[PDB]
Amino acid sequence: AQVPLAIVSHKRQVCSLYKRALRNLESWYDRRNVYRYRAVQLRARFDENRSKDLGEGIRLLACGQRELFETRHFQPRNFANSAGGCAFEREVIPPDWVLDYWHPLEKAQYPEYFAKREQRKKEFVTWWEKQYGK
Amino acid sequence: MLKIIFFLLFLIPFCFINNMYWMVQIMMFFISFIFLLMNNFMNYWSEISYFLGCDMLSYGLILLSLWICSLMLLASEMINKHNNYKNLFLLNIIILLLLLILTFSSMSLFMFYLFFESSLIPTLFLILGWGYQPERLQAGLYLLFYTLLVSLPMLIGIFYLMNKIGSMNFYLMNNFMFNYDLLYFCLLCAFLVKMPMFLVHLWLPKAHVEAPVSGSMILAGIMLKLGGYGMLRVISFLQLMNLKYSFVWISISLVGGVLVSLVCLRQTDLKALIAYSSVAHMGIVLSGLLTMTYWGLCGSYTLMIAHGLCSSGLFCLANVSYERLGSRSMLINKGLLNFMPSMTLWWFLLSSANMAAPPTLNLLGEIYLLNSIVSWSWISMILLSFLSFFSAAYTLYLYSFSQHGKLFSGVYSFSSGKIREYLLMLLHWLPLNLLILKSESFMLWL
Amino acid sequence: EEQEFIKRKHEATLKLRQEFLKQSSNPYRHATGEGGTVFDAGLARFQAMRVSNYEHFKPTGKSFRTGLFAVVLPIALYAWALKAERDGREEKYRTGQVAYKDRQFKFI
Amino acid sequence: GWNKDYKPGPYPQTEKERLAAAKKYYLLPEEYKPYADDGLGYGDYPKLGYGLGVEAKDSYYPWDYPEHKRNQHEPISADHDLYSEDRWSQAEPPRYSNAYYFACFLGVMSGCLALYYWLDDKKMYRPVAAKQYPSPGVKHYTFE
Amino acid sequence: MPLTSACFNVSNLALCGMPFLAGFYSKDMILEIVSISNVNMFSFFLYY
Amino acid sequence: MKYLSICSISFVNLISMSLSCFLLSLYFLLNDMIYFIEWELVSLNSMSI
Amino acid sequence: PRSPMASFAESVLNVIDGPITWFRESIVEPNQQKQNWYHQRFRRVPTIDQCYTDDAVCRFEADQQFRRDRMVDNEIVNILRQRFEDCTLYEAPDHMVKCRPLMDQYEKATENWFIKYGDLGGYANAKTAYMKQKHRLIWERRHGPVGSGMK
Amino acid sequence: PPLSLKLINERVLLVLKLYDKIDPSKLNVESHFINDLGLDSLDHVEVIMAMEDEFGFEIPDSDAEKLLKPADIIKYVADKEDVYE
Amino acid sequence: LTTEDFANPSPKNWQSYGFDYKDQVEDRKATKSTFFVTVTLCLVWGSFYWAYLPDTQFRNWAQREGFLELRRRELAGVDLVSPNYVDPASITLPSDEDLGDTEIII
Amino acid sequence: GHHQMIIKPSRFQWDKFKDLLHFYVMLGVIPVTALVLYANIFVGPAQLAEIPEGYEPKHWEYEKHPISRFISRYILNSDQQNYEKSLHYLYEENEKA
Amino acid sequence: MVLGLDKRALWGALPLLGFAIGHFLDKKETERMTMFRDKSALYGRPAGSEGKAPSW
Amino acid sequence: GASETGGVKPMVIAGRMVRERERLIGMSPEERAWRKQWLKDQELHHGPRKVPALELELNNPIKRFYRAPLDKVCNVLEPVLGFQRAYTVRFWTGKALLALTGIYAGAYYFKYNQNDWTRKGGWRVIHSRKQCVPGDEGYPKVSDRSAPSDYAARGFNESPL
Amino acid sequence: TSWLGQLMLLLSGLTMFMAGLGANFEFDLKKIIALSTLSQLGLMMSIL
Amino acid sequence: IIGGSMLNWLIFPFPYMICLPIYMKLLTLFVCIVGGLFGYLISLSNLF
Repeated sequence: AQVPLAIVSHKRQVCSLYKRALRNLESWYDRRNVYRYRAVQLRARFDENRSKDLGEGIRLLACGQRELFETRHFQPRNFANSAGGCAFEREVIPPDWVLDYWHPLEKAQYPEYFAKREQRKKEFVTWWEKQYGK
Repeated sequence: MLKIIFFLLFLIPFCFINNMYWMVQIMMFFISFIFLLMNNFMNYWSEISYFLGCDMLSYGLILLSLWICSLMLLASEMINKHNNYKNLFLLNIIILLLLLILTFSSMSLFMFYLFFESSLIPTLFLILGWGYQPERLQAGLYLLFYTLLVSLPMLIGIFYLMNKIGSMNFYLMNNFMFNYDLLYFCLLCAFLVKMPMFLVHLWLPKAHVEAPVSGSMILAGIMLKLGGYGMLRVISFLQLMNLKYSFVWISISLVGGVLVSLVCLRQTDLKALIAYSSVAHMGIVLSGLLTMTYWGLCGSYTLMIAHGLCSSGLFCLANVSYERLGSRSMLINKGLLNFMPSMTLWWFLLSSANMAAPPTLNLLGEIYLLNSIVSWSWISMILLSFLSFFSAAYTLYLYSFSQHGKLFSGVYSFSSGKIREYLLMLLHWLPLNLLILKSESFMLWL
Repeated sequence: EEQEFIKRKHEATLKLRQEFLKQSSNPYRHATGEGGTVFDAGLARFQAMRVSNYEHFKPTGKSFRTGLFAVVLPIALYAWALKAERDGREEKYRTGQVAYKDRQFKFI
Repeated sequence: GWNKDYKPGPYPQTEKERLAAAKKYYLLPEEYKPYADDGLGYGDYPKLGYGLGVEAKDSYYPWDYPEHKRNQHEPISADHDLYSEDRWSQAEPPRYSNAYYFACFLGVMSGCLALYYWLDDKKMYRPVAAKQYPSPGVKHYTFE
Repeated sequence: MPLTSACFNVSNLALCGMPFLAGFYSKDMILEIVSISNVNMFSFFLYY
Repeated sequence: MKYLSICSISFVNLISMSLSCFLLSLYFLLNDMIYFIEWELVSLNSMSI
Repeated sequence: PRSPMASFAESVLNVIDGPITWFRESIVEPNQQKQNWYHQRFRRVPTIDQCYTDDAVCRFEADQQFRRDRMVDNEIVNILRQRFEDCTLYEAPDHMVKCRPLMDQYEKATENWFIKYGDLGGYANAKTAYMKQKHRLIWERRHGPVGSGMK
Repeated sequence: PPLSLKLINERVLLVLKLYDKIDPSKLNVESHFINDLGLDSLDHVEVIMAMEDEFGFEIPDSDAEKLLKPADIIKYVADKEDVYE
Repeated sequence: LTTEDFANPSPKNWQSYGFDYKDQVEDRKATKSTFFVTVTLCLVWGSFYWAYLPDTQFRNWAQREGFLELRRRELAGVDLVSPNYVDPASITLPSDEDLGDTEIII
Repeated sequence: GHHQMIIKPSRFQWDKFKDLLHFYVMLGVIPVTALVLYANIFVGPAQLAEIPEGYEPKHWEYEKHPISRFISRYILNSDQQNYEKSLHYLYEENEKA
Repeated sequence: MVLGLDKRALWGALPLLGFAIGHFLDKKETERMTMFRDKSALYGRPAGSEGKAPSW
Repeated sequence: GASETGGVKPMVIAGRMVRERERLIGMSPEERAWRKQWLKDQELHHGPRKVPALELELNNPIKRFYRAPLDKVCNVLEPVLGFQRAYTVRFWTGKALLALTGIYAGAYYFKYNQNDWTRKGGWRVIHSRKQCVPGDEGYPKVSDRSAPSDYAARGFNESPL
Repeated sequence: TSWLGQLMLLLSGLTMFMAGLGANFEFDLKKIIALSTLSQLGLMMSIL
Repeated sequence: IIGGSMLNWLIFPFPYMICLPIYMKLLTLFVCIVGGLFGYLISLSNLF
């Protein structure tokens, strides 16, 4: 696994700007018939000035950003089952060792699970030994 | 009361005999049961043994002392796990128990002061012999010398009283009244440090933080109350002088209350929250007490008792975390609802009692104290409202953040809830619900 | 982008990510079952500073003005107001202006 | 180690101490910036965070402890609370400034309140007669 | 959902005061009691 | 709460209790009674908690 | 029994009263021993006025008499309150019918109770109460009715 | 209901066949955005944005740049929803 | 361990009740003894003893007279609540010269 | 039925705790319930009445209930006991002072 | 002496011995008590009702 | 010896992949093996096996008895309506008996042990008078609370002395 | 019978109208319902 | 659905008598209806 660097290119500062704009259309226009109209009307506004000098790009951000911030829906279409959702992250689960501390009679309900649980545990130990040669 | 005293002395040998931690424990509870049976008192001094009496004010205080002193042994078992001189621990506890009984029953002021300040030692053993933090040293310095630096000076006031009075039985002082303007400060302030007062709260957070579960339970459960019990007995003759100079004390207590509550919000340690919280509640107790009105005093007696109980239970909770996750911090401790949900019930309940949710002998207090203060001065209401408001505020934060958020990633497998701790939490709370049925014994003492 | 400030932090700071994983997944000290947590410097730093900053406290004009207006003036003003109002009310009471009919809180 | 072992040092007063302290807190030499140490300062403790809010920090970044959006060894801000998502903090810049929020509320409240009291002076009604009550000595007259 | 849709109708109409449902029995009787009793301009206009 | 859903357990006693309350409400209406049962705890300075 | 449900509520009233009153007559009367319990009559005491300057036992006796008397008079205020309480509950229209005729007893009781015991606070014994009366008598004789300032 | 890996594949395929500005025939499932699809700087995020709305979650802003193929999109959806199995 | 080990655990191990981690019976007898002494002995019998305690503070007796004393004063025609600790005639006020402005209190 | 497990801490200790609580409390309650039912139904309440002028109740006469009768006479020192206690003790202390 | 109370109640007697000694001592205090035994000013019987009735 | 697990090996298996974000950003083929294995043995088919004496251990003798008079019904009534309906009949017989029993107890206690002028601190009761109706016995009814002594009677207007 | 009536009629009237407006613009279904609750409750407190 | 009816027939022994102007009693219906007009009109919007 790789954790990305935080450096950003003006292309990304401009394209993710287009992304947020599309979102801001949603939060201000809902009807998909209405939307695709205005979303493609937005595209022309991102297309008429497609390629400009860097300096103009900086002023273009100086206007673009304000438009989002000054025209942001007071209730953005925050996404349901993602971070910031209206019901996301409803519950959590603890690390498996909690299952390790079941009372032996508590253990005695799912022997097949616990047996396989025991096997996988030793095989994980081998895996972790590998993970950096211990 | 010599019945109790001789019982405790004949319990002392069990400390030497090996493997008597649990035998001692049952006996201490059993004698508490016996002391429960002995109950017929009125306002007058009763059960007048050679120099030991007992009364409404002393009877409940003793019961709490015997109660909490037995609950120590439930709280602390790591001493047995470690074999960390269990004999010295048990001997220290019993010695402390005897001193408390003799302090609360000393019918003489001087006998009272004698045992009162004799308790300086065994408590210091309890922190130092079983402390954890390196701060344990400087903490012991704070505890002992804040106390002695004012607790010694009342020794002059006591003897001055003798010379002008001829004795030190409590009824005898009540017959007289003194207004020399130093007697007042010398006795008052000397008790105020152990109360403690917001301006001399300083030591108390340190003592609680770097002390074991047992010592902290003792410190917040009796020592603060013992200071107050002396006040109730002594202010009888300080009235006129108190009336002239009282606005200062009530002001700093009330002002300090909202402040220390805001300290609690910003604080980030379980014992620190409870320690500051206990100072806050004892701020209101000091206020109603210094009102000296009937409502204030009879309510103060109740709030001391209830506050001691709730503070103990919260300390057992703090011990539980400290003994599982090995760190007092708010940050490390979190989401315990996922690991001990049946325990988080008790977390909520003890928190509930500390924010004065009924049926709760604590709550019964604030009705009495708040009535007294409001009558005494309407101006108080502007700060009484905020004082209780922020009281509940930090308790909410303590309960939520500790038990609610998503778990901590780095946490090494620790055993789950167990009968000792479960029974310990019920035992501190359930009597705190019981008493309301018969508050009259815990509510009327004047 | 500073020319690799983000990168320069990147190299070292991503190393201890793996050591955190090694610690967390550590089958051995998790097997000991004694509780406790993987050490974390920020936590240890934070506790120590939280408990001790007096050795840093310099009693200057800032701290004095800060503390003065923090509690002192609050304590003094509130206490003075309380004493002043009580002095007036008690003055009426000892003058006997209000008889045993009008007065309130007859029962504390 | 224990807290006294970890006690932060005094504020660094020459560049070498700045290099040392930044390493003490794992910070880069510019990342490290001690407090003003003017009379109520922690000294060498770095001054981090204090931004608009913790939840402004990356939502999806790989976090060792997502709970506080925190990676491993890293100097916790002296005011971690008072900026935590559980406490005073937001995710995005506010739309307006403080006066706006208070003004928009309270200015309306004052005006509508005062205009009500003006209109209470003229309390309308249905033009009906006073409610009649039987009683000794009362002799309202029937329209007959 | 024709059941949930229909039920959500019943809640709307009870809350909307469509005649001889909950709102009509309650919202009505209040509003003319406002008329009967002498009241203030805003309080009157604001209810409606 | 070991063999039957807790929802069942509370539901049935709840419907049973409130129907009893409802019918008692009628009794109160047809007679216009107002009971004020009281159980005192303590009393000091002439007040009665 | 005009009304239907009231003609039914009676039926459950017969249901509820049935077993209990049967139980009272069935397993109480054949199982009860007769015994008597009386009510104190504490002798009067030489009050603080009587006792000497330093007669600690006598002073202690006086205070206990004062406390018990306080507890009763403390009470007589409560009973009058309970009595007024019933009247205000008597009938929905019936408030002014007997409020003042009945309450004013409670009003006088409060003021008298205040004068004797009020304004002393806890710890108050017979001495401070008794001398307060002395002070009030002096004030009444010198400055006139309390509630007039001074001359 | 659970989610089936094959159906995730056909579903991203359905939207891809649906999207006009892509090469209409939807050339090889592993069509890189800048190579044969020709997806411009902005057309790339239009792809991601539809995928979002279709699959009920935002893709992270930089992590879209990790998504450089319809195979990636399946691979990112699979990591989310436990689709390997 | 394997399937049958988990399915039917042996009677060797024992789950400590938090009191003693060495002997099964010592732990169980401690918990058994501790539970009895604490719960039944105080929180049943003791609660029972209080709940049936006799008049200790004489509150009930105080409200014995409360009915009588009030009733005694109401047919007696004397003040129900006399505002004098003793008879205002029994007291003997000293003369104004004795007073000499001894800060008389209301 | 199609059960998919859930990671849950142990409930055994908590369940045992409730069971011990229910067990011992009923243990104490049963003889207590027996005792209270006995006295009240086998004997019941002494009836209030006047003084017979020639009589003098002993302190146990002044409590209505029998369990009070048993407690006060046998277990608690009389108020008159704890009254003279003080009168003695205050006599010495006043004299000594 | 069921082996669940072995040596435990046996030592536990001594605390009960303390209560017995404590009881007897305080009862003797009730002996030095007697100065007003029936000679008070509130409960004090004037003369008669003795009848071998040393109230407390 | 002593333990809590009986000797189970206190570790955790999952690894980096516990976090939804972590699994979702990058995760190796060996990690795909474990995670699939983890979510593969997540399933369960048979059910919570029964431990006979576990119920006994968590059921004290005092509880055992009063289960019997109503549980003994189940063993015979179970086949008639099945276990689910049989227990349902058991339970509501138990609760119905409890409720009706308490009702008479409470009605008794308000009939014979009210808070009168002797005992105090109990449930003192007080009421208002019924609503007359034209055509009723003593329709134009007079006030019964003749004198203030009537108010706050608490049994004292019916004193034995 | 005192100015508390005037003060409450101010507030209850205002909030029901403030809620009666905010409900239109709010999009979180449960939130709109809650606003209707306040809008209705304000009426109750005003008639009272 | 039955709603207030059961209460309305069993709560008011003295139903409040309200004989108001027709332009007031009916006004409660149309000032009510214009809201629904706006609620279902302002929502219904043509694209451009």
